[PDB]
Amino acid sequence: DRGVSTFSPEGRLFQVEYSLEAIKLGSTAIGIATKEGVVLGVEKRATSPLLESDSIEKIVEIDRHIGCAMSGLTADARSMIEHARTAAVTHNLYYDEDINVESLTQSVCDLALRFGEGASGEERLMSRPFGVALLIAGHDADDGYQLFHAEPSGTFYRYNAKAIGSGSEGAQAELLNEWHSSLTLKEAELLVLKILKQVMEEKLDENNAQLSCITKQDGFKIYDNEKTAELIKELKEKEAAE
Amino acid sequence: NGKLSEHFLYLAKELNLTGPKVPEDIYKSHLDNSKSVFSSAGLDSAQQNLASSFVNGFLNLGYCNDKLIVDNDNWVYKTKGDGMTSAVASIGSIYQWNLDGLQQLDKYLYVDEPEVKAGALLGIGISASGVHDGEVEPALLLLQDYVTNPDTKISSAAILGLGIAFAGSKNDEVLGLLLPIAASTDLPIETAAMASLALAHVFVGTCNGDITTSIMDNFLERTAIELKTDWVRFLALALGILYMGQGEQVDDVLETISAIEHPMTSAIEVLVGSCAYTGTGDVLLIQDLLHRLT
Amino acid sequence: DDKIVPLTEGDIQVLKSYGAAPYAAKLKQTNDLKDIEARIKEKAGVKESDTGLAHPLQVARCTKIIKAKYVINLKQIAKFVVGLGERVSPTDIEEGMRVGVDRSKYNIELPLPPRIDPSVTMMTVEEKPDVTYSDVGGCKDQIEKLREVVELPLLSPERFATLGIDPPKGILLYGPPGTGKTLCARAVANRTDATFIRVIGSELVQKYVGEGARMVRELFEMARTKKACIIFFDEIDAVGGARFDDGAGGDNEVQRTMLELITQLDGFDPRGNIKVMFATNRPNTLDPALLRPGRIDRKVEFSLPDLEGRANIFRIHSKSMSVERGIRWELISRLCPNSTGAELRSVCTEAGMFAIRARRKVATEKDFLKAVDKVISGYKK
Repeated sequence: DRGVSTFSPEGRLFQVEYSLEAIKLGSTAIGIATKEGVVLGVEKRATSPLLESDSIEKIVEIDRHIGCAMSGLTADARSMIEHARTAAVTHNLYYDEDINVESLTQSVCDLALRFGEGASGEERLMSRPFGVALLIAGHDADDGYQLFHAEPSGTFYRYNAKAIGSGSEGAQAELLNEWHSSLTLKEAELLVLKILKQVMEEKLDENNAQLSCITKQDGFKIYDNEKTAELIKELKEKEAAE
Repeated sequence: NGKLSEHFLYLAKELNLTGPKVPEDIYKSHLDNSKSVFSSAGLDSAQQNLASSFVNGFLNLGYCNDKLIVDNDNWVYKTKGDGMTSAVASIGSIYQWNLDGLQQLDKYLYVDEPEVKAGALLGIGISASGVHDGEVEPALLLLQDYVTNPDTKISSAAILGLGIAFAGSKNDEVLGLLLPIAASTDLPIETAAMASLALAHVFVGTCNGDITTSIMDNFLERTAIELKTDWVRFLALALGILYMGQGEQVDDVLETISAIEHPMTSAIEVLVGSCAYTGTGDVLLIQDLLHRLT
Repeated sequence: DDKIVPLTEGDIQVLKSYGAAPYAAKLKQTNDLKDIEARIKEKAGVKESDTGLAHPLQVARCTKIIKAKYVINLKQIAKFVVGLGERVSPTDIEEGMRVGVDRSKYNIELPLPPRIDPSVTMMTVEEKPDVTYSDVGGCKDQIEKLREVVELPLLSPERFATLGIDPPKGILLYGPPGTGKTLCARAVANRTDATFIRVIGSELVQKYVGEGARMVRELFEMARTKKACIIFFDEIDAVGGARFDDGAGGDNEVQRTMLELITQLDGFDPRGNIKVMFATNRPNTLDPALLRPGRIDRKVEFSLPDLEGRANIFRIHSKSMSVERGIRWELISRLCPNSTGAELRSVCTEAGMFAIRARRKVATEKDFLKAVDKVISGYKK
């Protein structure tokens, strides 16, 4: 066939390039870094009513001060998630403190290229890139709140807000207009949740979507269905004004 | 219109059905279900408004869009000539199959001109066209009042109106009106030329010994202006519609008619088709009319 | 039986009428002169050959005039060349009515072309294709360049000369073949009314040798005849691409058939006027000599954009169908991944049966959702 590390004729990595496909195949996941906090929300995307959306978490807590969400082939992240969480603990284990969200984030993206078959120059044992992308939200003393988009490319950026997964780009465009630094956690909740409901195939609810935040005071905090439902209903009220 | 009795019937009910009224406004249900689009535009110009006023009648034939005609009248007035009439008959086209469609028509039924007069004349024959008495109130029959004149465009579309009026409304009067006008035999004035054809549209499918004799009394006589193949034909095909009813006629009629050759002639070759209502699906279409092409 | 036979009775007499009729004007008109004029007229023309016992033409037999015979036979009887010095005949060299060189040229002109070609063009060309905007739906980015490659130079050749240039002289198309692909070529072909040569490489390799070579010439010949013409190849993969199968040794001519195509297209062919266009599945298969500039310049996918392109494309397609105006093509387009401006009909076109299964005029969302599912699942490819 063709090698896994094989560069595109443009110098790109097919598998990596293709890895980006399943990324878009991942549920649309969105978060907004505010000064107040970072709102997270994601697409439950239950494939069946018998499927209990409770057992669907693409939002995960790395640590109190740092957590992240996934969009892509999920269980790939488990290692990464387990990996990531370790590092902070490890960091804290060494440094008796929280890790810079970036420092953690940066560390994680180092997992990216570690796929290869007996790769030249190192031993990095994995067959393929990770099939998932990550919204990563953490509050750190230095950078306050931040939102980074982890990528199987090992590249990540800071984001005022970010939309990843299926309906990302459109939702992304939405974020472009909607976002401003002065957004409030609640607003961001509303914005995400709305733009979710926007991009969501199913009618948005607490069951077919999932919410959470990370707040310097409280660090990473999940939103339950009920608070969710309110915000939902709240939007429904606010969404219907004019 | 029958009765309520279970043999004749034609209740007070079928009146909206058998003669269609409401179903079309009903069809206008599914007609709006699956639909087409509105091409009408007030355009720039009477040359352009000529057709465009027709279109409200075109598109909305059998339909009430008449607001664009009702509320814009001069759209039909800027149409002038027999497009005046056209834009008026388009209103009757809009008002076809109405309880009363005289409304805009009687307005245009006369303004300044026979052509204008001609408008409703045709259009009112259109009001009840497809039936006789309209859908309720009298309009097609009243038209027979407006027909009366041996002048160009008045007769013209009244001839039109009363041809389509008197299909199923058939009357000797219009003949007895047009027959001497036919004897008067002037297309640009008496208009009787095309009248015979409207007269052909009156008694259709029936033996009228009068018209049997009447055009026998005109055509043979070659009344008034006739030199042209016009008053030849106009009268020729006039007889070809009204009868054409018989077992030996479907093939016997053409035997004596399209055999020779004149105005009244090459046309009626297929008029034996639109003749008898008994024994449809006839082949003589190509069967016979291969020959005259060969 | 009886009553039906009355209809049957009417059948007989009716037919007898025409029979009786047809005989009538038959007597009147009494057909030599439609031809016997033209016949005897062209009998002169006939005889105009028949002296000296005599647009492909193949062979002129203009025969046996010795003083003189003024003809070419390219044929196993008495092969002939009029030339060797200044050798003509005032209008026409001589006879057959055939007057001229056969095909194979001997001197010039001579009698204006008697020519040209045997096997017609075994290749066949539709000019002003049935596609102008037809599959042009969703196809923009490609055509955006195509128009440059094709349309504008056909439109205003001057600009490129005003610049000092030409259009891209050759262009590649790949992805699902001909899918709108050829038609899209046919599109701008009929958009510009240039001569669109659809020649498939399938036509090129046949039972014999110099096969497409012969063709490619005749192609390149009538290219210049049809100038401002689109030479279009679907299946560049038919002749194949770059290969060493000359190492096997049988492929050589097939390989050469390309090299044929390769060679001649290179030097003299105007590609600002005569358009050259290629369609494949695999651009990876190219003989680089194809990919050479001044042979292939522009290179383009067919292609398969985004959610958005599809919607329009969907929106484009479904206008054929009676379609529910509430449901959004955006809705549908969200679901499907990127796929072909052909396949996107499976979106619409399949739903018609959905629409008929659901017995709708206007297919519902799920009707397409299912179709999206149904079709895409039904792929498993």
